[PDB]
Amino acid sequence: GAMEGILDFSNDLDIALLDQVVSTFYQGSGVQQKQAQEILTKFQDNPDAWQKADQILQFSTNPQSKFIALSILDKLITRKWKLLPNDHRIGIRNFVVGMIISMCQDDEVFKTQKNLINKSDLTLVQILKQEWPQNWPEFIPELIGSSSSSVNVCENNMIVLKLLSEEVFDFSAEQMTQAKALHLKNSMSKEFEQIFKLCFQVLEQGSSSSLIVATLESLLRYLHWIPYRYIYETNILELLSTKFMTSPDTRAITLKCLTEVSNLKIPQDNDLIKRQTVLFFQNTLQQIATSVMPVTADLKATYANANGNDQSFLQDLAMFLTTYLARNRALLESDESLRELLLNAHQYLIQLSKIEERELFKTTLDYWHNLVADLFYEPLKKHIYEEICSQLRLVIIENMVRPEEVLVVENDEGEIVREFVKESDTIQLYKSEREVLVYLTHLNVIDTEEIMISKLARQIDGSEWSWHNINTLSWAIGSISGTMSEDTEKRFVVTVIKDLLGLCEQKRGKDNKAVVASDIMYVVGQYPRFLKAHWNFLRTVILKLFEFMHETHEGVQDMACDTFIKIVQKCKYHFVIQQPRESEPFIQTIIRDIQKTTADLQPQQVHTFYKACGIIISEERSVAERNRLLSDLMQLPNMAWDTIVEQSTANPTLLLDSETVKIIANIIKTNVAVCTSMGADFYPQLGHIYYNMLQLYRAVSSMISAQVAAEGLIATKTPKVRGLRTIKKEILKLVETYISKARNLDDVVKVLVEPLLNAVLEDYMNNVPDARDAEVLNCMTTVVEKVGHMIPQGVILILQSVFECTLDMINKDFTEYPEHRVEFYKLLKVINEKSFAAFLELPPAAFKLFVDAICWAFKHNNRDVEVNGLQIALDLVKNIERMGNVPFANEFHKNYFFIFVSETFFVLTDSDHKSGFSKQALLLMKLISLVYDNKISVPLYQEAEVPQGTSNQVYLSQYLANMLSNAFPHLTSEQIASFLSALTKQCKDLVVFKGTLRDFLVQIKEVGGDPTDYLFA
Amino acid sequence: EEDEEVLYKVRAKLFRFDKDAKEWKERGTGDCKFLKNKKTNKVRILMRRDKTLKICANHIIAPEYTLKPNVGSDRSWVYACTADIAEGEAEAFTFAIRFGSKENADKFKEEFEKAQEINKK
Amino acid sequence: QVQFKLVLVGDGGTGKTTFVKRHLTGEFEKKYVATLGVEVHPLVFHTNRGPIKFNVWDTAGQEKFGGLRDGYYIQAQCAIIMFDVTSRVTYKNVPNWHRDLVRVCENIPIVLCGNKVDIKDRKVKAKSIVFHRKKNLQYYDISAKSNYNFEKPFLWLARKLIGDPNLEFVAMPALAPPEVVMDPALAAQYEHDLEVAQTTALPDEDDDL
Ligand SMILES: *[C@H](CC(=O)O)[C@H](C)[C@@H](O)/C=C/C(=C\[C@H](C)C/C=C/C(C)=C/[C@@H](C)C(=O)[C@@H](C)[C@H](O)[C@@H](C)C/C(C)=C/C(=O)O)CC
Ligand SMILES: Nc1nc2c(ncn2[C@@H]2O[C@H](COP(=O)(O)OP(=O)(O)NP(=O)(O)O)[C@@H](O)[C@H]2O)c(=O)[nH]1
Ligand SMILES: [Cl-]
Ligand SMILES: [Cl-]
Ligand SMILES: [Cl-]
Ligand SMILES: [Cl-]
Ligand SMILES: [Mg+2]
Repeated sequence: GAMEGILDFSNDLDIALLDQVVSTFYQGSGVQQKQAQEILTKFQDNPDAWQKADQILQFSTNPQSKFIALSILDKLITRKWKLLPNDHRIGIRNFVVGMIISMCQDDEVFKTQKNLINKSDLTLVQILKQEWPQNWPEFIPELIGSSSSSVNVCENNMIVLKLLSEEVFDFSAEQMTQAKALHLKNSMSKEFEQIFKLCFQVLEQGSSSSLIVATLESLLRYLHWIPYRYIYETNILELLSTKFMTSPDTRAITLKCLTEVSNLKIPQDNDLIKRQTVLFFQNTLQQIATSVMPVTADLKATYANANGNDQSFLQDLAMFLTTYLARNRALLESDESLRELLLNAHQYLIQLSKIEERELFKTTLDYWHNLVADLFYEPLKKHIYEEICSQLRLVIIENMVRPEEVLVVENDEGEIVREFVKESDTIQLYKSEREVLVYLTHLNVIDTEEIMISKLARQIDGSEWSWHNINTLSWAIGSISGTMSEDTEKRFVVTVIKDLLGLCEQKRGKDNKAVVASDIMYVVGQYPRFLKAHWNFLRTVILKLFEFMHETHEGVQDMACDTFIKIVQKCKYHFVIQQPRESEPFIQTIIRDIQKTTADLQPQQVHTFYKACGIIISEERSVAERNRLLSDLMQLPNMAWDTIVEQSTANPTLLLDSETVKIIANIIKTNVAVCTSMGADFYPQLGHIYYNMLQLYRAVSSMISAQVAAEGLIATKTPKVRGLRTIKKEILKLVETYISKARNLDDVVKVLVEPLLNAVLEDYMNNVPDARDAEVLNCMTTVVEKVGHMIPQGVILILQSVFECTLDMINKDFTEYPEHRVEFYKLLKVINEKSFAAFLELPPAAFKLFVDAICWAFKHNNRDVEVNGLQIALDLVKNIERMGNVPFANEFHKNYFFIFVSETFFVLTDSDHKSGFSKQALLLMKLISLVYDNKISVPLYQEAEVPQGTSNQVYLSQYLANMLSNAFPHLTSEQIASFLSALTKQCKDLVVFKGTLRDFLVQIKEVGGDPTDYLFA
Repeated sequence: EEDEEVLYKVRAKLFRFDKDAKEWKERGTGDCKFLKNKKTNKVRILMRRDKTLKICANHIIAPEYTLKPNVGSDRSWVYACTADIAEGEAEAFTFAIRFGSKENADKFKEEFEKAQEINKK
Repeated sequence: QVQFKLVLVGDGGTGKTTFVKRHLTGEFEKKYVATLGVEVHPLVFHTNRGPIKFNVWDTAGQEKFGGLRDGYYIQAQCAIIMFDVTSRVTYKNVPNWHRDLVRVCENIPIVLCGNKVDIKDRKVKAKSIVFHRKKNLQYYDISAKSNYNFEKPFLWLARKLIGDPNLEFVAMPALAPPEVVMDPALAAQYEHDLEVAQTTALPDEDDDL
């Protein structure tokens, strides 16, 4: 209402009203705040709004108002600066400088308005990016002079130089042209001598000042780029590593500077520099020990307490120590006078590694890995660190995270339960811990064993018993598999198991039993080498796992199945052969009793179990025996199947039964499971069910269609219809799985393909959109991938059946039918790669849709689609080029060459497709190079459009200049011309070409971009 | 909740029907508990979100309520609730509650109806 | 009351608004409706140290919908930086968001969040995620969809702002609910309203639950 008034500019700006609106937005709530927000955004966005900027800065009694005023200028400076008349530029500079000077002189404003002053500085720095130093040569000298006049101004200058260094060196790559970035870096470089001088003097004439802190803040930025001599040839390392370490308000920033120093480009063979690098570390460690905490201090406890800035400091210390040592520890390793330092630093790291903070722990673990990996290889180094490593072994063993395989966890009520979900975020952490622990074991296998065995004893006797302690220990024991000799491993593992069993014998109740079960399972699963040598033991282990498959505790049960397959993946050979003193291969035993064993399992566990059997059976290389085993394995699912097939054939109604649908689905899934592990070997079992299975696919398809007709689209949501579709989907999955692994491609084509296409294509094409399975598309991709070359008429059939109907599902927006969308483009891609002829056969109208489809894919933000769209495009171009000077190639170029060029430019230049930049650039380069290399045999221009002689090169430039000129009317002709010259010349050098593109993207975001920037080389 | 007996507990996911939009929206995942007040003998549904422990359902299992099936699910019930106080002020919702299994859905219904009888007395 | 300004920043489509909504109402918004400038929401948590109120300033990640941009950060007392682990560019831009944030808010606790870990094809590897170390940001893998670690950013921030590392979320007491009888009049409409509900399919019928 009243609020909106400020948007009317024909009226003079009521500043008071502005402040009300601003305060409403910042301190208000609900509807009022919301309306103010919209208002303020509109005000800000108004392109004249900057003209009100001085008025606001002068008269507002509200800092957020002026902040917003500054955001308005910032927008103007960064985007429209060079469009402004010269006097508005002078005037803007002047009132920005003046406001800064003015705010720095009044100590109250200086003290309590930091946000507004920081904004002002940043705004100033934006002006410097535009105007400095070419149109503002004296700014650095005058900043240096002004500094000595006032403590407030001097400090604020440090803020300004920090911001400038940031904008020039840290954040220029994305935001400036290559030429302008170089100009500014060069400019800063040429005058840094004097900048440093000021920085050093200030640092020498103060101890614990906001000015000192500010100066050091700026120094942290400079260290990213300054020459090393400024650091090593002045007294600055001494000051940083002593004086600035002692006061806590300077200590934080100094330690970060010192970390950065530990990364300077530094001569390798200079003994004096080496000494300086030792000295600052030595100084720094000394200040820690005497000013902060001794090496013995409980950092775990300190961090946990979280006083003041303790967490941050400890974090920054870890970062300093790990950084320095990773680069420099060798400087400390040979000289005995430096041994204590080296070990003390590492002792701090040991204490740091005890802290309970996962992210911090990963930082130190990275360091430990760097250390141990080096000690594993570098001669004569490991003995130095023997005591550190010994402590580290303890730390890692006591902080082992739960492996992904250990499926039981303790809930908030002290109960051992199955996990609700995967601990997805501890996967990389476990791998990291294992890696380090594995190296430590190699480094001293006696120490590692003694530690684990003795920890185990303190579990047995009760002294240290607890779920946590037994767990972390068990996990560690399992994680070192492969580090010991078979012999040591033998004894080791024997002891561990005896002890874990004895331990289980002692404990009672379901929770205890679950825990010890999970730990035993994890350990045995981790030592296949042992299992392979101990048949009796192995057999007994598997039988116990089978017992667990009847467990009422679900976590244990589930873990038993996973453990079973994990063991089988490694030891299958010992299940397929007949072992001494055994009357049959164990696989025979497993199969004979399969109904009993899996009786209490959930269906997917049953499938896993069948998958494991498949692994074993595939070990049998005698074809007769293997097929017989496969037959025996599939006895139950095949007998269920046979009976079902009779019923379906008799009448389609019985399939209607929900129970029957579930039975069928589980039969197919079982087949999928076994096919997954047996691959090529699965063929005879596939052949048993195949014809009836495709018949069933049809019958079930009719049911779905009938249900939709009778109940509406909503039928697709029903349990019944989802169950019927599951059948279809599993059938598709089974065929896909087999075909993806098939070794006899002739049989695929001669036996499998024709009935499959006949069964699936028309059904897909002739269903309503919501009833079409995306899996059909996925199945067809594999079919084309594997036998595409052998079935040209088949590929044509696939296109005909799925192309236009699928495109029409996905071409109204970017979101609907996400699965179809993804699978559609994967199918198009493989077809384009393997059976391009199929696209040649398309009627010209359908070929146009194909080109539309490809460009449509470009415009997706979805990476799965976008990436494929760009690849198809590149591949297509290649396919065309390959045809040579023939009419189809010529027509293609005449029709589509410029469509591809402009579409590629569109997604390059719209800021909404940044993820695809690389592949976009590759495509654009290919397209341009086709013309540059005269690889297009016909004029790209229609006659009389241009003179007859005219080259495609000239015409391409002309088309592009015109395109860009209309699409970006704020560019000058010379910018466009210069851009195109550069781009076309660089069409053979992808890295340069890409840089020229990025420069263009910078320039289109502002006015008055320098055309000579495209000359950068 | 110290003045209450836990009759039934089951892990669940609760939806509320947005009518203006034509969609179900999740309200919470967690333990759905049936709680009998030791003083009044009244039986309520109380359900809290995992981790934040925020109340996502709090209402008497009124004798008038009827658990109806949802068209999409064999493991869910839908019913109209006239006075849920989870958010604060007493408020009417159309609720849907889905379970890990059909067994759980069937068990819930049974217990719900037993509770309704207790609530009648 | 004990309330804190929280600013939530990061690239478009990273899951910022969905994340907040999840906490606000429990719902999972499947649709992507770009935030226009900023959306301010009150969010209360119950803790063993009493209630803590966040005023969550859920900002626009798309440049073209950016509105006041860094103007939103003024006097923020904490922040969450969001990226999408299935989109590398979103991680690449993390330093940019951080930069603009800390220029305005010099000393606040900040959580870095890698969202959408529910999605199988992860692009930003766990090992790659190190930007937070030198900047003293807390990091969590999260999913607004699966609720993986969804409470962690707020729990950590609450600990840091209240200054108590042993702070926990606690169960709010649950008032006796009323004894209401459905009134004669609306009983007719309740049948219509219920009907629409029964015949509208519940979402994600394939989830565990
Ligand atoms: C609790 C039991 C209890 O209530 O006390 C636990 C959780 C158990 O239920 C779980 C046990 C599991 C596996 C066991 C390790 C399987 C048993 C194997 C076994 C007894 C094998 C025999 C044949 C041996 O070889 C025995 C005699 C031998 O001493 C073994 C243990 C050591 C070896 C191999 C010595 C050698 O020299 O070869 C859950 C999977
Ligand atoms: N798979 C998955 N999708 C998610 C997750 N979180 C959000 N999304 C989805 O990602 C899309 C974008 O979410 P939204 O919250 O709008 O993102 P935003 O960061 O607020 N975008 P903007 O900055 O433009 O306002 C939505 O479709 C949403 O459903 C997640 O954890 N997993
Ligand atoms: Cl301000
Ligand atoms: Cl020098
Ligand atoms: Cl083997
Ligand atoms: Cl010009
Ligand atoms: Mg949003």
